[PDB]
Amino acid sequence: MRECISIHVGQAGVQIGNACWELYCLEHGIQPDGQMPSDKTIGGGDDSFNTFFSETGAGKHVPRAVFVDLEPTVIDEVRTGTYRQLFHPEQLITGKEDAANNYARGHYTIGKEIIDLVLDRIRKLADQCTGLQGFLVFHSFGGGTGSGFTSLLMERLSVDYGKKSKLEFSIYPAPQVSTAVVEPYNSILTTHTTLEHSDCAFMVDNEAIYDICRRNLDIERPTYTNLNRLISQIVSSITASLRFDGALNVDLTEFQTNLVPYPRIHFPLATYAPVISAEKAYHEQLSVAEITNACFEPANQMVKCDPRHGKYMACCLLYRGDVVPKDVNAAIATIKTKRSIQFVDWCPTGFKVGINYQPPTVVPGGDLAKVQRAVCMLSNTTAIAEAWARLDHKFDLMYAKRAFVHWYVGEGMEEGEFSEAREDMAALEKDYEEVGVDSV
Amino acid sequence: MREIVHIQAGQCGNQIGAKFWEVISDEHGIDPTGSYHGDSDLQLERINVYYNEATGNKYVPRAILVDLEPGTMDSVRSGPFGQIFRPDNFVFGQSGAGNNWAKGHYTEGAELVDSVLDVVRKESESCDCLQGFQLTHSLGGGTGSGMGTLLISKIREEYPDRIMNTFSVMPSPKVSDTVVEPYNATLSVHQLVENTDETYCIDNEALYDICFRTLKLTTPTYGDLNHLVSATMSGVTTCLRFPGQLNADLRKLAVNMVPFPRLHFFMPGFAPLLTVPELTQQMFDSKNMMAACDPRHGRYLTVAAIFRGRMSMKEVDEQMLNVQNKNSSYFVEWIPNNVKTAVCDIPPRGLKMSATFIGNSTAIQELFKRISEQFTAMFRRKAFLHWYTGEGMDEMEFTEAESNMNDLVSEYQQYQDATAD
Amino acid sequence: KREHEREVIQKAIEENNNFIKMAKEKLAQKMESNKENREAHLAAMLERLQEKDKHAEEVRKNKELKE
Ligand SMILES: Nc1nc2c(ncn2[C@@H]2O[C@H](COP(=O)(O)OP(=O)(O)OP(=O)(O)O)[C@@H](O)[C@H]2O)c(=O)[nH]1
Ligand SMILES: Nc1nc2c(ncn2[C@@H]2O[C@H](COP(=O)(O)OP(=O)(O)O)[C@@H](O)[C@H]2O)c(=O)[nH]1
Ligand SMILES: CNc1nc(N2CCCc3cc(OC)ccc32)c2cc(F)ccc2n1
Ligand SMILES: [Ca+2]
Ligand SMILES: [Mg+2]
Repeated sequence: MRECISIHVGQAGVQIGNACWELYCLEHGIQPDGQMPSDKTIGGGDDSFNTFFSETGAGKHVPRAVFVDLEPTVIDEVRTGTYRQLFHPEQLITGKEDAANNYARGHYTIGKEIIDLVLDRIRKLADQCTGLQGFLVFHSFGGGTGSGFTSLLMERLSVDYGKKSKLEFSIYPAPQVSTAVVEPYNSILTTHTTLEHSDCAFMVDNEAIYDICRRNLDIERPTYTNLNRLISQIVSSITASLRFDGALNVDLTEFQTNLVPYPRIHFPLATYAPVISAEKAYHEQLSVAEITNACFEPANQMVKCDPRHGKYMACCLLYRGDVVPKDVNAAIATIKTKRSIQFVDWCPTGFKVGINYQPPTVVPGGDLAKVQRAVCMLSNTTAIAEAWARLDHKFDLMYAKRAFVHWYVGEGMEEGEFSEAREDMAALEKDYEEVGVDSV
Repeated sequence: MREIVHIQAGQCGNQIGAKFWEVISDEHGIDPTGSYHGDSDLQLERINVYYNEATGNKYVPRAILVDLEPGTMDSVRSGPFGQIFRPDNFVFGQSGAGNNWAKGHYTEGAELVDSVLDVVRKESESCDCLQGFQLTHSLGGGTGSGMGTLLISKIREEYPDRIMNTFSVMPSPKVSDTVVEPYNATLSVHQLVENTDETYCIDNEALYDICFRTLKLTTPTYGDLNHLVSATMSGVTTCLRFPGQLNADLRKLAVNMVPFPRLHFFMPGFAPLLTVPELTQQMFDSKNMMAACDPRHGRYLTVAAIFRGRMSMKEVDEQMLNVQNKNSSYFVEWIPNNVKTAVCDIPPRGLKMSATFIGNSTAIQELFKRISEQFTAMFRRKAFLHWYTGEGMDEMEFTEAESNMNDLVSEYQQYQDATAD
Repeated sequence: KREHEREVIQKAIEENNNFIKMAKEKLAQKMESNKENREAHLAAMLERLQEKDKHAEEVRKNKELKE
């Protein structure tokens, strides 16, 4: 058992779900009509891929997923796209009016209108589960649905599923792709409203992903389709431990033991290698030690920060493909001597390693080279708090003149929610300082 | 579907509203009958935003034509395309407004108003998801100004949670001699500050100076001016009428452009009147603003730019990044990333690359200061108060609109002066 | 030792519950203060739009004091 339900909220969450579920299918050999020739256990099974897919009696494997958007544009594309056949209609939940980039409309006004329907659909999924593990919530910080509705849903999930695990994949806003001047406000509000209800949240900085595409794939002006296809590879590495079997395979929950030293310090930094173009990958084979080094180059992180000017409280390597531990061990020993890896004084400095032998996949006509081996590093570094400073600074510039705050108050919110959210962020930033200070 | 309900009023209202429907009908592929003879289906994707669908595959503007004199109303259907409109949606008076604002707001417009309201409701209730309304009018012509602002007030009372977007045409002594226009405009503004979400300031002084100086038209016609306005108006709706990276609608524009509910008076810009650097350069140039204001005389609170045509957007990215860099002291520093841009593939008819520029600049106080000066030249004299105080208005009703608009610029100057540190 | 073994499991339940509680209540409180707030705002907008119609009565009644 050990099933995970994925919830995709708002535009960014829904489109990243498209990327992810198309990739999963290609990894597990599922066709766009849900059929899987290799699964001989018809109508069910407890194979690893069943943690993400249920099976109908007719042989269809159906994502344990739910797409929610306050408007129908983005989810109508799913309803008619290549994988329309994968999803039962009840799984695709749209409204009529979106949140108009407003956390308040997402959380209260428009969002109170659909929450019960959503939770009812989520329940219909949980009820198919013989041993449900937790939820995977994909959403943007920036959008009004992404931020306001996500947090409403998170609050409600805590009520209906108690302490049952809620992980986040959160899109952190970047000027290069921003859609709204108000994205810092929505960002602080949802981060505050959710902090108590999330167990582990993997942040993706749109500028980090934008730069990586520009540098390593040279896409002059990458699209959401460019960005999402790279995000899905990192999402696939994190979940590979749940969907695939493996002798050398470490359950993601075992990495969470190491990644969360205190409940509020639950924001791991993801770094992925190799991201290389077909032409630059031709005749050039990247060794276990090469891709492992890449993980400690800050230009390969999902979030822009300098781990070199912060401290590690955890370091994990999730390898997939042609990798054996001897190589891994060699590579780590070299990096240890030749790189700037300072741990806080209260936690051991070892590196936690997992290996899935199934090699990464690329999507047809994608820009990513199909490589023989790949790695995602998950580290808990104080450096990530830089991303909170940047965002917290933008928030402050506008909130000191109360710019745009009337669109939030006219929807029923109070200025006190803003200062209460910001103060939580200020304490979050101080928590990140405290953990790195030495012991006495 | 996201339906805007259109509304033209008064003399200037209906005319600039007509050329609007002509231009977008042509871009969207729709002839004066209401049938679709277009190349790309991109012209229908969002066609329901401005168009009722009628069997026989006929598209009917969701428009409400209004006036207190039937002259303008007759010229409409007689005009090019007059037969694509809904005949029920004409709503004419007879008496007329006679360039009096009190006649449009309180008395003669007050009688015709409930009949217009009836037409609004019929069209509104037919909407899957009502965005709200856009009203074209002028702020000097008695019917457009007074009734327009009354019709706003009434629509807001019944749709308090829909966006009220107006195209308002500003009186310039370079285009109309009629002496009471500083009175009309100032009384309309006192209303526009309180009951609209977004107003594009269409300045006739800026349209006249454009045609005179840039276009070198010695004597320009209301048809030359209104040529500018339709290119403007086609621009600032391109993201409503066509797909895009962003799901543009009238509320998302308000959220992102209006940092304070009162400062919702936008300076529009068009270019050309070319290479991506030139559009960008011109489109930030005071000579391409459709309001008589210099951006380099205030600071931008927020800006939105629409690039129409087929251009390397990576170029547009760097070009728009260039202008803010080289012009940084002209964008408030306390609103980060306050310049957005969208790019559409379909350019208007006749230009291979246009750009349209919407700007919340504190230099708009320039426009309001002009009108506040023409106003007070009369009000200090008490001149013509009888046309209004005879229709039942107090004198304190003129003093109050005058102090309200005075404040609106104090506030524009308060945020131009504000700093981060 | 068994007494303590059941106190720990009772504490975990007690706390898992008090958490589902305070959530449930924090939401309902927020949603209620929000409905009140948003409504107070729309009522304010009308009370003042409607004072505009009472001033359209006073204005028209002054012009009937003209004949
Ligand atoms: N990586 C990635 N980011 C996206 C994508 N789509 C939107 N975003 C980001 O999401 C942020 C805005 O939130 P959205 O998800 O688009 O808005 P929403 O969730 O639909 O909520 P609404 O305001 O009601 O529309 C922007 O900063 C975008 O950068 C996507 O497809 N991929
Ligand atoms: N730009 C422009 N302005 C106009 C036009 N027609 C009228 N105006 C302006 O509007 C004012 C008169 O308003 P008017 O439309 O006559 O009011 P109405 O008679 O009730 O419809 C004058 O100051 C004109 O400058 C037009 O076609 N274009
Ligand atoms: C409906 N008209 C409209 N709206 C826009 N929006 C809505 C979408 C978020 C948004 C954010 C903004 O930050 C300053 C400004 C504007 C806007 C818009 C944006 C453009 F970049 C170009 C043209 C546009 N046209
Ligand atoms: Ca099976
Ligand atoms: Mg949306």
